[PDB]
Amino acid sequence: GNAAALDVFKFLSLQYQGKNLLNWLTEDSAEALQALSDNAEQAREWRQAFIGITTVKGAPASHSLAKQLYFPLPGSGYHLLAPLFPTSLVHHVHALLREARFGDAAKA
RNA sequence: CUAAGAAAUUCACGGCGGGCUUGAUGUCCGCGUCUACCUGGUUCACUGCCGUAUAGGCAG
Repeated sequence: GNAAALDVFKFLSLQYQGKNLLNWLTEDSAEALQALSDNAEQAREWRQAFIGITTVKGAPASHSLAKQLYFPLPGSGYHLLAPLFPTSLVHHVHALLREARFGDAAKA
């Protein structure tokens, strides 16, 4: 996003990822009436942000500086392959640091 | 039909003054190297044999 992605990201991250349901399959799993149970007519005008908080745009696109390539199919024409940069895999391999290069158990 | 396809790093400059590395020392002691072979393979142009053109007396 922009340079304003430090606070709202940590605010949005914790509620969806990290729930604590492991113990029971029967007890306190059939609950649906433990809400606040308020009225629906009182908050009509200024609660306009329930639906637009998630829905970003789609439109699958590439760019003219985006590294596109042709790959020959067996006995046939081509598929145009547009590779992307793996952020998560480079981040996982950036745990080349603490366990291997100059973490504590390695330098010991 | 290629992580495709593109690209000017550049200008200038004082490294420098001085200096005690010393002193001493047991390398010794022993020893069986042997047998055989063809350089009879192409391993520098050493003063006294009348003329490239197809031509002329080599008791080397």
